[PDB]
Amino acid sequence: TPVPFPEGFLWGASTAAHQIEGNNTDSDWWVKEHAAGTHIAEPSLDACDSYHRWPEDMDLLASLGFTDYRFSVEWARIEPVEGHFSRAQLAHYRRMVEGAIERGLRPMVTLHHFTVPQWFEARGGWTAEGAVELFARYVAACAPVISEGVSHVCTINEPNMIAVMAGQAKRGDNSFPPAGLPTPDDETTAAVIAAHHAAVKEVRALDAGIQVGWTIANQVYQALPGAEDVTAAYRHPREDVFIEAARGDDWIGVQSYTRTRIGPEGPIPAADDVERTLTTWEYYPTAVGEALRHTAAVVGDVPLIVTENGIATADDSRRVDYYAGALDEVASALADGLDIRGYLAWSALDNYEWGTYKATFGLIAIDWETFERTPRDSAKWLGSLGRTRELPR
Amino acid sequence: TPVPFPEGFLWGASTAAHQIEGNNTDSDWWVKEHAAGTHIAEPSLDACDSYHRWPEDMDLLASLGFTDYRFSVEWARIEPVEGHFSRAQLAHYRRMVEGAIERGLRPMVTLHHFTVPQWFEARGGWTAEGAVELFARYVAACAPVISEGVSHVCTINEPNMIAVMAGQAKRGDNSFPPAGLPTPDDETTAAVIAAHHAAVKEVRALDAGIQVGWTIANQVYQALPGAEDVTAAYRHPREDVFIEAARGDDWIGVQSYTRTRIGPEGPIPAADDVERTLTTWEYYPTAVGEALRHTAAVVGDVPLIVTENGIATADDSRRVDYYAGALDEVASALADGLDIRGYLAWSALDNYEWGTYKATFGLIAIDWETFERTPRDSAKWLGSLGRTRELPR
Amino acid sequence: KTPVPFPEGFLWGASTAAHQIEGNNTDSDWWVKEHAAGTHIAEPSLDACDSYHRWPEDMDLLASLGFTDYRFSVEWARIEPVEGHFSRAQLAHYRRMVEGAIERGLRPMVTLHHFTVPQWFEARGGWTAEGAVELFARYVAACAPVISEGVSHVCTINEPNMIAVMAGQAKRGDNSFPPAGLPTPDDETTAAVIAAHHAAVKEVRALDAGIQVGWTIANQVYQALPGAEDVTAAYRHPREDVFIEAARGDDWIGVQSYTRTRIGPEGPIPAADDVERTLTTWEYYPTAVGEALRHTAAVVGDVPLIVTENGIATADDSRRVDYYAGALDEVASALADGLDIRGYLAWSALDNYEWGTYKATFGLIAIDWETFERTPRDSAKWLGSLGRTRELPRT
Amino acid sequence: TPVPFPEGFLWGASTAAHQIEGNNTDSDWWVKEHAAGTHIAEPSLDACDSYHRWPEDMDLLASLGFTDYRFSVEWARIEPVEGHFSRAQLAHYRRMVEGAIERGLRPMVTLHHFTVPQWFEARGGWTAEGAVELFARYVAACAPVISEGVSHVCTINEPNMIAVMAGQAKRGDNSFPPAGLPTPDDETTAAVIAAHHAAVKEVRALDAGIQVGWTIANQVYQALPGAEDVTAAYRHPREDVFIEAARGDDWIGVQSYTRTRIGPEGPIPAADDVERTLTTWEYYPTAVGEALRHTAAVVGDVPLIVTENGIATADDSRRVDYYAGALDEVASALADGLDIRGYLAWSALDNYEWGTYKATFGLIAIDWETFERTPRDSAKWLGSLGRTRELPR
Repeated sequence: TPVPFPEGFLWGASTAAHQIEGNNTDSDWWVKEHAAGTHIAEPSLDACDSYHRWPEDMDLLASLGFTDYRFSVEWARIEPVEGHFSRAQLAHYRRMVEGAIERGLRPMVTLHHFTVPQWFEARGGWTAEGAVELFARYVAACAPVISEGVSHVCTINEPNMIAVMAGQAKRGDNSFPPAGLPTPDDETTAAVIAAHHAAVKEVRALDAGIQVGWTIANQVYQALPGAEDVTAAYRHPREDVFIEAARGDDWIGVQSYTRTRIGPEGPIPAADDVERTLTTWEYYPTAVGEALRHTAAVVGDVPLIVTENGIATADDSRRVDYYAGALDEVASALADGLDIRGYLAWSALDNYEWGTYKATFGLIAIDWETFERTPRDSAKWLGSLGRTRELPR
Repeated sequence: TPVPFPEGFLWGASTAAHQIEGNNTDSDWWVKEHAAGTHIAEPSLDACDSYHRWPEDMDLLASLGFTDYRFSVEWARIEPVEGHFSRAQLAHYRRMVEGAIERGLRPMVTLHHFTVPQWFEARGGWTAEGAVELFARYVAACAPVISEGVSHVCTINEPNMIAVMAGQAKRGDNSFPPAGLPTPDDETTAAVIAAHHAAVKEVRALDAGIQVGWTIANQVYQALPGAEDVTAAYRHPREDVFIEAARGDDWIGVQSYTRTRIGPEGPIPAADDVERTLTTWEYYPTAVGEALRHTAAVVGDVPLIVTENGIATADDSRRVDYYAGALDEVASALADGLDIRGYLAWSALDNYEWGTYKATFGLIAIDWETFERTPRDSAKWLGSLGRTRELPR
Repeated sequence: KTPVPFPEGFLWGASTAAHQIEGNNTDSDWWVKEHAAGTHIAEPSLDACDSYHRWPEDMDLLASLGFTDYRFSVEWARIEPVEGHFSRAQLAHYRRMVEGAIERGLRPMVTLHHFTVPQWFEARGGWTAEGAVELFARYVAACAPVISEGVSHVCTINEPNMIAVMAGQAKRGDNSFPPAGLPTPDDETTAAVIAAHHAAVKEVRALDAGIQVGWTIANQVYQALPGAEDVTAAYRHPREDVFIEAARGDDWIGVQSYTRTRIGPEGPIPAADDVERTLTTWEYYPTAVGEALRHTAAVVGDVPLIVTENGIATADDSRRVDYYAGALDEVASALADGLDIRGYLAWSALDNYEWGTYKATFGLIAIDWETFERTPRDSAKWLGSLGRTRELPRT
Repeated sequence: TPVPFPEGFLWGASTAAHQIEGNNTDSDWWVKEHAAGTHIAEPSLDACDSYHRWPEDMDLLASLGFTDYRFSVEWARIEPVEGHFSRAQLAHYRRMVEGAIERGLRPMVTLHHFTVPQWFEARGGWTAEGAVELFARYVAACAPVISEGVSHVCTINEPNMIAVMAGQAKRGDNSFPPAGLPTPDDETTAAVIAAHHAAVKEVRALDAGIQVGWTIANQVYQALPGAEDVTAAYRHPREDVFIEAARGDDWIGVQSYTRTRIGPEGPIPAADDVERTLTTWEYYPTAVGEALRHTAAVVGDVPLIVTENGIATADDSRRVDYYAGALDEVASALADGLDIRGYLAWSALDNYEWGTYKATFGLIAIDWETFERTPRDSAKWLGSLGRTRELPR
């Protein structure tokens, strides 16, 4: 019962600058990774050295059959000191865009994927006076990167996760609960939404036909029989508000991995009678189905794109299983008339999982010493669908 | 008239790692003890070798009839070099906890007892940038030793004494005034309070029903006529600020030994003819009464536990006398309605009295050559009360 | 069981607030709200009791009845009617109140702020606006000529918990109110008023006049049903205890109690439909102030307690007498149990503007709104006589 | 009576930029003057418009007979945004120096007189990281102003008063004590001392033979019989520590107005009957005598200069009486053999007395609407002593 690709359907994989590039030394995370008494288990250092080796990254994706590549461009590099924009680094990321096209890949550009200039953190971050303007200026500075060749732009990746973390930080909490998300910070929530809209305007004003939106950390919260009031009140600040703020955008990004069931007390963890991943989440291939359908409901008309979807595992056979279940759900969604314009697996490479390298999400394996890529069986199969243009069940 | 133990009343004795374990060679005190021009009379060296012979200590306490044992776990061993946590040492302290439970002792764990890793000192200590974050990280790292079987946790022992000592260090005074305490350092005070809160957050984050607070060096300052105001002023930075900061904790530790009279001109030395202990302090069995009662007034409803209380003497009969007066005051407070939930004698063993072995506080005598334990009559009496569950008068 | 004598120097009197009695407080936020397009405020304040002119009569009557103390407030809206333009005229007016209280044998307790703010202070964004704390501290400093001499007790901010609770409603734009309990307090306003209070305490103590400073709490007497005490304490903490906690280094603290509210697992439980009520819709509960005093003492430590407000809205002064009889029994009980209580002040001396209505009559002294005639009720004459007796009766 | 001037003795008057220039709109004080809830009674606004009218100031000082003029150079103007030095404002202050020289006045230049750039305040002020370097760079930037024609430079005016006020600002105390000064902030103390030493280095590095030092707010603290120790303890953090730091300097400035008696309970207000000035201080002409002598004792052989000395009155008659007492003390100090190299009256002009224009200190009266100068009788007498060169008694 298999579903063809819609015309021009995005098909590829996704990375983030800090997680693959290496030597991202003017970021907030580079400081946090080496700061006194950091809980960050291991520092980022060289990651995959995609700063040098993105040509190979792209060659490999194109070779495999993928037609699209979602990558981030780093503010910390472009504005390493407040108000001193690097034309060098702008040209660097411009060549990434050109190089994608040159290699038969459509480049989707994320402008912000968590990390910030250290000076931006030191000011007071998203919450400080002027933060929206500073981000708006960064986005305008990226004009030469994105003015020609890019069809889709993400402004801010997972603003809901920024807000949740902004909550932890303001409370001095260092641990994230068994199930569910820390109570988001309302002031951060407002800030990123304003920054987002500011950015959308700056992108649209280039008059380049760019489709601009942002991406959601979809949690797939599930109400137990009589906990809908709780499930709803728990979900809105942590996801829906961010979907609501996107109702005017050209597209919206769906990012899905697992689920979390809510009962009368609140979110409930999985039991030991449920298989886990290397991130300790529940193995749940069909998460992207509910993430999509729920996103459509809130967002309305706006086209949907799965910008992240995958699994942390050492067993690639099990990864293939996850994607078969996920692509089955994407197929079912399209059939039921959801307007979904692409699919991008997380991740193209094994990468820095924000503190550890043991959680391997990659379609492509990385030797951390040599920086040699090695495509897994998963990558060859998903790649081939780029040519087959048909989702299995 | 004798007072029954409340249900679940703690009854046992107390030790600190540096004072009993021996070969704590990565602590700041080990370095101090052997540094050029050290004023420390005796080094700790092997102490009681409780690093090896904690099963012996515990077999004795249980056998005597005590149901509780407060001991400390040593940061200097757990993190002997910055950022390098020893799983071996974490397992060592876990087995201590498992060992107490096996032998029918409820373990109360101190996470910090004066000593620090030498690297933490060399860095600049408690007032250095990152100190709080370093401590909270240490505390988080102790998760596997305390997350099961431990009902009480002390974050920081006698922070007031750390702040007082930090004042001496800062001024470069190796002396000590004839009565009272040196002026506390304000910056250290802030630091250890911040560290405590941070640590309490981490221990509660384990979600293991752990009752956490810290312990106070109660000075029992007594205002003579004319000095009601001077005592309040003298006392506040030396004692009360630390009690105030505990007002949101699950319990608070009362630690009492002697008293200091205060006149209009400040603290008065104990009179020439008073009976003294081997620490040169005044003999005063009823100290703990005023300590409990003062702590209750300031802390409010937070449950009180006597975590240290005893006497340095070679005359065990006088120790029996000291404890007779102490337990009378404890019984008296319980009868007056104070919420006291434990009594822990200092010390289970004769131990390194921070520069000398001559000041013998032990319920159990230690041959420094052979490491033989010998329970004193005091221990036979006190321990039996764990069975009778009655405080005499 | 046995009557309890007043501690020496025990405050015995009644309380008012400037906006509720003075009339023509036309530069306050409340004057504007009372006359604003689409206002939900039932009736405006207008002339109220005209105590702006007739405070000499108010004070004469209180001294005549036997009371020894009078708590009134001093109005920021008048003192600073335009930002940074301090009225020496209005400072003199309020100084004449203080002096005049002493000349009539009353000890004046002064409230510096009682809910109402200058309109411009609302206009610039209120308590959570940048500079709000600095504005308040400057106003307190400007009141020095009022409280320099003759004043032993000063209240900085009346019921800061209520300001904080009401801030939540304005934020969320609810003109409504729950059947029981209070709206979730605004955290931002909470921190602002706490900061404002400490800065205010500093300014008053800086006068070096030996003034006893503090503030007053809207005590709610939240009683946990035998079910869940954890829900109660969690509910109570931001609505009450945090403000008491913040007063632990003050010279005194005011207890302001009227009724009780029961709490179950779900939340605050409204009083049953067959239980006795007052004109504010509250449950009749004479003994609230007993629990209010006790919970405050437990939290605030050794800070002295003053009941700065205690009363009932009713048209039946006989029932007012029964309320106070129950209340005075509890104050008596608390003193015998050894709580450090240094005063008792009833709400209110006069019938007054109950923040939107003149119907809810709390007064010991009745007011004719047209003539401004004062008529002491029997409650006033009874309570007043204890000022000479110096002794609390029992039930 | 009359005593001759030493050779090359400074004889003039003193001003500070914020106090006379007007429109000093990038200073901390300008923001403070108009901030919400500012306790500053009236704002500075135009002051004496000495920004435009310093030629007239200097013309009058000259024609009156004075031979020296101490004025300040303003950091807020010279670096109105961090890192952006105004050549225009540097050229402005160069012309003041050259203006003094044309008119036969020897300029003493004060590099800092309380006011800072607003950005320096927003940054965290004197205790913030990098404060010393920021100040040192400013002093270096002042080189073209002072590298020629200037014999005496003052780095920082009254650093004790800076430390004292930082004490207030740290605590949130808006009210001065009835007598004495509030507890100085020890971090500010250390920062200003360090910034001073850096500045001295920068100024001597010009190798233009500049005599460089700083000025002290002399309190003339006086021991009541038996309170000579409480006085000592009170005085050291408030004054002496700053004199102790100037022992390597080329000169030190004595700034004296009144005295404060200290008894066993600390400083006490002057009596209710004793004469006062318009600043509320006790009328005390001889203050400068004790300030000189105390300063000489603590500082050593460093030459002294009276950089400020005056009275706030509406009665110039009384100003004359004040200076007769003061100059008598100065001559008594000389004949006792103190190394005194100058006398500079405060102030040349009526000026902004840090929150009020009522407190008239000037030798020359100022109309605040027309900016008319009018030399008072005090000005004519004092000025004439620059010609005769006899210190009266």
